[PDB]
Amino acid sequence: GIVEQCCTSICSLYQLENYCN
Amino acid sequence: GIVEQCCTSICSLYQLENYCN
Amino acid sequence: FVNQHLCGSHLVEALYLVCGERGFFYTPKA
Amino acid sequence: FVNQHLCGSHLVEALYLVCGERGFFYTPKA
Repeated sequence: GIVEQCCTSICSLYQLENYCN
Repeated sequence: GIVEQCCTSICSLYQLENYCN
Repeated sequence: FVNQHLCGSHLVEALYLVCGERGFFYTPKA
Repeated sequence: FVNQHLCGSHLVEALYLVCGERGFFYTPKA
């Protein structure tokens, strides 16, 4: 989930945009 | 939508919780 | 604190605080 | 500014800034 990918480890733009509508 | 209900007019807890998962 | 005009990042912050570990969705257009 | 550890309200703020008028969903558990 987003916390594991962006909080616990380093985030990326690719990952964040996966959560845009 | 949420902007019309909470930004353009006064928000409420009822409305906000409608957008919780 | 939710009974006021909440816009932009202020609205997103209120959702964050109110919804907590449930999370939320933010859809300004639809 | 997105290539770092983003937690809690900081993560939500980044989603807000990156997704813009598209909006986003924030699901910390799932």
